[PDB]
Amino acid sequence: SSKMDQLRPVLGRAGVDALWVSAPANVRWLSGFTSAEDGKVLVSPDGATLYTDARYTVQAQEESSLPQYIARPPATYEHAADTVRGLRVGFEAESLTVAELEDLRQAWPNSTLVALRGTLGGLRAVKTPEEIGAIRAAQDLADRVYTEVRPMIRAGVRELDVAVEIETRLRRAGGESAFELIVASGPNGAKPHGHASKRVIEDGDLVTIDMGARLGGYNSDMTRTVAVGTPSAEMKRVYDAVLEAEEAAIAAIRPGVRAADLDKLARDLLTRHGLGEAFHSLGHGVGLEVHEGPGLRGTSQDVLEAGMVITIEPGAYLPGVGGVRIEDLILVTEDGYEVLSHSAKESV
Amino acid sequence: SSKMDQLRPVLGRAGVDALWVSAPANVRWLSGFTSAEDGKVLVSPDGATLYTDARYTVQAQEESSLPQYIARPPATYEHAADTVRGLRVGFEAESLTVAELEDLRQAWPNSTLVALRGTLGGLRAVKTPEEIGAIRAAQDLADRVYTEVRPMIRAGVRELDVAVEIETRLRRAGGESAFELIVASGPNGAKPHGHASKRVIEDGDLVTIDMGARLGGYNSDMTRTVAVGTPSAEMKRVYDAVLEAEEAAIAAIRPGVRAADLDKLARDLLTRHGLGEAFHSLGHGVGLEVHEGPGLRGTSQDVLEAGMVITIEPGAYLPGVGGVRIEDLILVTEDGYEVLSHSAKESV
Ligand SMILES: [Zn+2]
Ligand SMILES: [Zn+2]
Ligand SMILES: [Zn+2]
Ligand SMILES: [Zn+2]
Repeated sequence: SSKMDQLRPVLGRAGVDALWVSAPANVRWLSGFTSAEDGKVLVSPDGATLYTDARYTVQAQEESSLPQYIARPPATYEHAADTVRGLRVGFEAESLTVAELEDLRQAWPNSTLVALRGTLGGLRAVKTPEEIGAIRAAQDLADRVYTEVRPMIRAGVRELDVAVEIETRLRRAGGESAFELIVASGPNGAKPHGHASKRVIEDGDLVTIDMGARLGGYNSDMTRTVAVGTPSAEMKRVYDAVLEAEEAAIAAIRPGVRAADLDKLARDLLTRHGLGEAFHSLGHGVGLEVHEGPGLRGTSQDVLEAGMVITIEPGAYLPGVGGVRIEDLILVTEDGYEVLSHSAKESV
Repeated sequence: SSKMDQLRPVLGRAGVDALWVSAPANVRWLSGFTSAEDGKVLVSPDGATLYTDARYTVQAQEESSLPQYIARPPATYEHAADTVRGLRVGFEAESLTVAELEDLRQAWPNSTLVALRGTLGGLRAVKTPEEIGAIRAAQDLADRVYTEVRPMIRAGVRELDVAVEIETRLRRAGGESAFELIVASGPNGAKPHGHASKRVIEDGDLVTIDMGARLGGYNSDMTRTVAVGTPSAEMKRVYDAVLEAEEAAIAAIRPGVRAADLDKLARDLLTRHGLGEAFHSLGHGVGLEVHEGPGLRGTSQDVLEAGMVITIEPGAYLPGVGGVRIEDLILVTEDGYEVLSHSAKESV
């Protein structure tokens, strides 16, 4: 199935005739345009057009699989107006600002603007072989940088300096850090989104490193926890249980498995090991964004299929004491899975 | 004048009784909360309240000058509903997503939601002595890092590696790069927003370095152009004219000067030196955001006053050949100006 043929049935079930595409990830997904913050796409009964300005004329001609209309707003959607006369036009209500919607409403007085909220969640969940290649390249960069920086994670080093070393190397390679880096040591490990602080790593700490590369527009995401010196018996028990949970959830990945059931497997296991209040979401899709569909929460209705790329990231957090998360990036295959993130997972 | 007493007359002239504050910069400006992406503020006839969730209970108690209501959405604006019954409630239409507006409309069925578009532009233009202190600290960091990295800007070095060296040092100091770094060498100097590429700097190039630090939530912004070796006679003429324009526009800064008239001074001067098609905006306010009010375009109606912090950044760009921009960060004083960015401006 082409990407447009994935989208149009969704729009039909949403009760709209057209879609104004404003989320940069979906502009790029549909058209191939890589400066998508400055493009928009109109999907309509007449076909699909990329709108961008004359700074991008050559780039858009080289990249876009869609015909182009070159202008700045508001000429872009005034030119579009004829195409959407009398139509129900969906828009991405979680992306579009009210001011932008007002502009469209003024431009399209004979259309009905229809808010789509979660409607396109998971639109991009199944990746093509080309997209998987770009995700592999990003994760391979992240693994290389993690391997290079790992020896530097020792007593006396600040969390922040570890983060600087990772960022430095990702940038020099032509990528960048995919999200604000987490290097969470000692009691900072109890913070699931504890961005690298000035705390000095000390003997006896666990250190949680959550990192990804964005490279060529595609993202990776992994987490490792390592010991500096000898951790407490309690923190070793926590680490072992989190690793056990991660390995069990990964081992259930296959087409047709329910995301919510993966979450249940991990929470039952953590509960069995005394951490039934310590762990939230088990993971998320990764692609043009770090966090995208599917979602691995207990309430999720998502169902995995081959070609999706997700994370599995159980964690347990003891406030004031410590915490552990271990996370891998997984490709769903036709009869199981492939782990894309290859950095070592150590004993503690 | 307190910040709230700057805001309320604006709201009165906008025809609203209250304001739902969603832009992180304005949440922080009004309340002092530093994790403002996860706070919101309701300004109303009853006073003003910061809304944030229980992850931030202690932080918000320590930081906020405003009473707090602790909950997640949608409890936050359902709790707010009683306060806005029968009122015209403004919201920030350039910040708020349509989905967020729909949520407010459902929560506040007996209020009238009123879109404010450019209404709050320049709300934060006049800085307090405390805010000026934070901007000085950010620019002082940027100047230190620029001085450290300057010798590394030589033939054989990639644009990207210069950017990495700046970023590395800003991060290790506890700040970060304020915006995607521009290191634009040779023909890349014709690109006003040419992010640092893999191009190798060579003898005979000019190199334009546009950088800022974000530190403690406040931003800086400057640009220097330097010669590596001997530039062409033409590129030297361009450099000298841009410096002349920057120094003339800066010298006109004072309370009461019109932003548009500063722009005219710079464009007339560039025109007199043969660059009347080569140069756009002359500059912008800087504070909690890199680009904020006032605006120094030919159409601007802004009028400078003491305590504003702006940039002056004339440039001339020759596609396929080269380009020059020179930019300084300026405090408006009671009878003139003070240049906050102190890095050397060199001859070429
Ligand atoms: Zn993740
Ligand atoms: Zn992660
Ligand atoms: Zn600037
Ligand atoms: Zn600048």
